Amino acid sequence: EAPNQALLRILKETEFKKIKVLGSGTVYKGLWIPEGEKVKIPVAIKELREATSPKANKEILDEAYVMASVDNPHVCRLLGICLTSTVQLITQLMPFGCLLDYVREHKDNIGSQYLLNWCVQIAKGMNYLEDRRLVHRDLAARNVLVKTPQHVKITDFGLAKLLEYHAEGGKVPIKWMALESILHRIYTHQSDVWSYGVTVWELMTFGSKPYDGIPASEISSILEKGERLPQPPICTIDVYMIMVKCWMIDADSRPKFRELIIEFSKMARDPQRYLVIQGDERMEEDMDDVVDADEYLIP
Ligand SMILES: */C=C\C(=O)Nc1ccccn1
Repeated sequence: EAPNQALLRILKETEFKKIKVLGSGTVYKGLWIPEGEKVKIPVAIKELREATSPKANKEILDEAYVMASVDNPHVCRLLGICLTSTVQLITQLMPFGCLLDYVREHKDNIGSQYLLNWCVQIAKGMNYLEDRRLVHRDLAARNVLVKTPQHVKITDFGLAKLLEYHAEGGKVPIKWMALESILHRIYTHQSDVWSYGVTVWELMTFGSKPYDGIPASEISSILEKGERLPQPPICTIDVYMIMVKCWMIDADSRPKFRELIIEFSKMARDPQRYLVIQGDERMEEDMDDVVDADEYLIP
């Protein structure tokens, strides 16, 4: 194995203004102003529910380890941590929130070019995690964030593992998981391919809930019997046949992210041929030195 020469950047609490809450685990939107640099970087800041929980701190630093270890345009990178009473994670602000909330809010304005372009960008992000021997284990629309409508990134490395992997319980999302994941707590790049299939299905159904109202104890059995999620209305058989390939029992019979990139990107060249949508053709404070995390490099 190669050595992980990732830099973990420690930040002074004075270097960022929390600006607003985004969630409650609690998450703030903020500005980061690196020491005498004359730039302001919109950031997301996360800290613990209870400061002095040793179990909680092990968790967030594991998240930090992984996020420090990734540099790809379709993956969230750690900017730094702050070692206050409550440890603060600092990442790139994704202003438009999670892609699940986004498809739901904007279903009447989302066209095929966007949907297929997302499918590609997620396939690229996941393919990069695979290059880096990394297994996400919690890929879902809820865990893909929207920097712009044209640009999404994979997030929430809370469950992510460097290198099969054999786990041991914990509240885990059954409806996104490969069969071999539910049965034998096995996880691979190919089990992430399954979750990718469910993620694409989330998008193509404009955020609808998989196996809606079916309790998760049943799921194992249903999939054994041969059942899968339905063809979404907008989906040509071309797009749906791709999703179905992600839900094969033989993990190695499933497609590879590098292939999914290729297949979705061919379809993105002629989007109205692959996704049929009603009327598809139709579809900040006083801060001067602001710069997106993506243009802010340090050696
Ligand atoms: C891409 C880093 C990231 O996860 N940012 C983030 C998280 C939550 C809300 C907004 N932005």
